[PDB]
Amino acid sequence: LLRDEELEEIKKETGFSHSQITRLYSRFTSLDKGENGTLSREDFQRIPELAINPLGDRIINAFFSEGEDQVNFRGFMRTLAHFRPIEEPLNSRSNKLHFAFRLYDLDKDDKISRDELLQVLRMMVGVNISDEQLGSIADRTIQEADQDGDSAISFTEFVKVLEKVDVEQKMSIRFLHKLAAALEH
Ligand SMILES: [Ca+2]
Ligand SMILES: [Ca+2]
Repeated sequence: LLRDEELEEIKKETGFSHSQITRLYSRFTSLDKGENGTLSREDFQRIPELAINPLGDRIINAFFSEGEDQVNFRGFMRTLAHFRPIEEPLNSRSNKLHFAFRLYDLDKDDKISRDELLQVLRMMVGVNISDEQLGSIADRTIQEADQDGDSAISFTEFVKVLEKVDVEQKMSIRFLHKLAAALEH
């Protein structure tokens, strides 16, 4: 059972209401198959909405900090705070875009390489996008973001290229809004 001081601190750290947090704890609780107060990666497969998504494994893996194979409710709620609709909080443009950047930056060297970009594109596009056109999408996308000529995208570049775009209305970002709502509801 979630203690009230725990609930008040989450509320302040994350921006979820008392009510939202209570609902998410119950979802946390139903997902905890080992009844040990934490979730493993495999536990996240019982969120089929997440798991079936093309970036599912990546989104899930992102709940786990380096070295750790179990996430607690606090860790869980902190990650979800990145997914909240805007309305520096954890759902700020920067924090939210950093979560997204992290989906692409598989080796965590803080740059998206051409290959890393290709791997996400291959996961997301439809049946009729050719390997050739994949190369051109990856190259143009790098071209548009790259301002220091390393042919890789840094976080600043990733953010810059979206500086005057409404991130909040992007489909992938709206997935995250939807996910957080469905976990709660
Ligand atoms: Ca990288
Ligand atoms: Ca660059």
